[PDB]
Parts: sequence; C-alpha cells; structure tokens
Amino acid sequence: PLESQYQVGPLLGSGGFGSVYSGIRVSDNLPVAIKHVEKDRISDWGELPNGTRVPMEVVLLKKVSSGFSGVIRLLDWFERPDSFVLILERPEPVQDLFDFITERGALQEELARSFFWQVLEAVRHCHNCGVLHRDIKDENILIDLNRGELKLIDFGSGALLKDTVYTDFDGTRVYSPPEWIRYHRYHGRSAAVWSLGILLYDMVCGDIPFEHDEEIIRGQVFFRQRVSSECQHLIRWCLALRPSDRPTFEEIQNHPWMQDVLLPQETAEIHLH
Ligand SMILES: Nc1nnc(-c2ccc3[nH]cc(-c4cccc(NC5CCCC5)n4)c3c2)s1
Repeated sequence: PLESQYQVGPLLGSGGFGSVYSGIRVSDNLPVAIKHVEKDRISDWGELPNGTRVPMEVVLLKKVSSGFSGVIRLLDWFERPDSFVLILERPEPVQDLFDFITERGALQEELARSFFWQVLEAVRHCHNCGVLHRDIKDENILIDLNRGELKLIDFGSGALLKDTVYTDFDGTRVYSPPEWIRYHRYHGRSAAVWSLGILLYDMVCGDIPFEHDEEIIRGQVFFRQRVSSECQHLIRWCLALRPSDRPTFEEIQNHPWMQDVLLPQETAEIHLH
C-alpha cells in the first residue's frame, strides 16, 4: 500500500524523531516527506477514536489537520510490524529555521516579527484543537521560501492539552522553562510561552540565550546583538521566572513590537526571494 504509492527519494535527516525521507506521491507528483519511527523507540502512545494504538504524533496531527497552513499536514500513515510510517506535506523549496538562522545570523526585526507572528498563529491553532507541541524551536519550523509561510513540524514530544500539571517532558532542555528544571512540573500554556521567548531571542540574536541549567534558573537575559527596546521587553516578558507573570498569546500579539506585521508573501518578496 505504501511501497508502491510513494517514490522514495534521499534521506532528509534522522535523530530522536526517527528517520525522514524526501519523497513523491506517484499519483500526482505531490512532494512529500516520509517519516519512519521504530515501535521500540516510542515512549508516548495514544489512541484514535476507534481505539487503535498509535504513536501520539499521529493522534495530535489528526486533531490539528484542516485548511490552515501553519501546521504540517499529515496526509496518511501506516503501521508495519516494527515501525510506523507517516506521510507528511513537503513544501518545495523549503528550509528549516535552524539552518536559515545559521546561514543569515541574527534576523532583521521586521523578518523576526513576521516569522514569530506566524509561529504564534500556528501555536494558537494547536491549542484551540487540544494540542500542546512541547518542542517549539527553530529546528521544528519549516519555511516555505516561495510563499514566506512557516510550518510547525515534529509533534513527537507533544501531548493532549490540559489545565493540570505536566510531570513528564521529552523536548529540548535549553527551550524548557525553569519550573521544569527545578521542580519537574509545568503547565502547558506558560511553558509554551517560555519556549516562544527562547525562539524569539534566537531569531533576533542568532543564538539561544541560555546553555546551562543555572542560566535558565537565573533567567537573566543578555543581548549580544542590537535589538530594539520593545523587542527586548517582549522577550523578557515571555521569559519571566514565575509562570503566571508570562503573557498570554493574546498579550503577545497585542504587544507594541508585534504591530504592522508583514503578510507572508510580502515577507518572501522583501526577505526571501
Ligand atoms: N523531526 C521531524 N519531524 N518531522 C519532520 C518533517 C516533517 C515534514 C517535512 N516536510 C519537509 C520536511 C523537511 C524538508 C527539508 C528539511 C527538513 N529537515 C528535517 C530536519 C530533521 C530531518 C528532516 N525537513 C519535513 C520534515 S522533521
């Protein structure tokens, strides 16, 4: 069913998420990505409406699939004896945000604003559909270079959204909030907002602000590049030590630094083409 329906191209990469290949759907030459995960390497399992036992990423990707382009679309999936295989959308040309920032260094604020705004819209969409990503970072964001549209990827560390405390975490440590480091406890929205402050810092400074646990706990933000006061303030707000002092998604998008955002296509014409 899958071996014949998709033509397998080169390996795009591999890691904690499994192995992802470039590929093409034979019926219409639609570009795709083919993601393989071994059953033994999945800790977090979930359950579909009908009760089949699948990797959580499949539950979460199904809950967020719709016309909205901010989250990578799950096109199909398959069970094999020892693995799951996910077929996912692939923009062409595409570049992940980690490589994009590596190549350019610190991004101009106008570009960081457009990118960050699109990440916010996408995270809001996930939260509305009951999904917490738990691994928001540059490596998990793709840029559709022609259209200037960002997409969230890798829901393999995700969870169903809930209002009670989380005591498990399997995302990236340096994007994880101080309450996780000190107490192994966090709540969904406020932890997500912390990762977003790390992401925004990363965009405007060209690197993440904290390496060591002690720096995270201390939460002192030092700017290594010229960054406007408004952007610094928003960043420091997202990285408040107390979870309850962090802004809501709404407060982030109504922040003065976030006004007059470019459209995705305007963003591509000025900054990407
Ligand atoms: N960890 C990951 N989980 N899903 C991934 C994913 C999903 C759908 C995708 N469509 C296109 C890509 C893609 C395109 C170009 C580079 C790229 N790099 C990823 C970085 C880890 C390996 C793949 N991914 C893609 C990646 S990467």
